[PDB]
Amino acid sequence: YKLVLQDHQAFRRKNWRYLILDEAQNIKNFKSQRWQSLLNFNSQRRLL
DNA sequence: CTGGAGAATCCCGGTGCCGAGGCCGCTCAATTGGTCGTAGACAGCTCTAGCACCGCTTAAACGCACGTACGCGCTGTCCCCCGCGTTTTAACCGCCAAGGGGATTACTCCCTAGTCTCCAGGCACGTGTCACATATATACATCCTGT
Repeated sequence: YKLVLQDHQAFRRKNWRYLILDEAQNIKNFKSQRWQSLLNFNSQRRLL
């Protein structure tokens, strides 16, 4: 997260098949800049 | 002066993010219509500067000549910033309480301030002198001359 948060420009425009997030508690709230950064990530399937 | 690498740009096509534009709906602020004292414009009148000289005086600008001193280039070499790689660190998070701190809106109200008088005293103007600058008698005062 300390990385994808600010490099989302390169990852957002990608055709991910499975999106996996370990320790999803970092996305506990939608006011933390990660929930937003990771929300619109183009992916087919999502796993928390 | 080329190669020969080697990074750096930099085309160029791609793709969502989000500001730019547009549309809707009221509010308010510019228009309309009309009345009403000024602003200032314009037509004189005055007389103050502004301009235009002219002469005499001489400071000053000026050209020249003539060094010296400062300017520029050169040189040497020697410090202190540049380039770049590593360790450090501060700047971003995210967290976890529970509520206010303060611009913003609004309504009475009421002191303060405009407006508009009439005055009269205090400050622009005319005039009286006094401090500094100016130009001239003067009582000796230094060469010149009869003697």
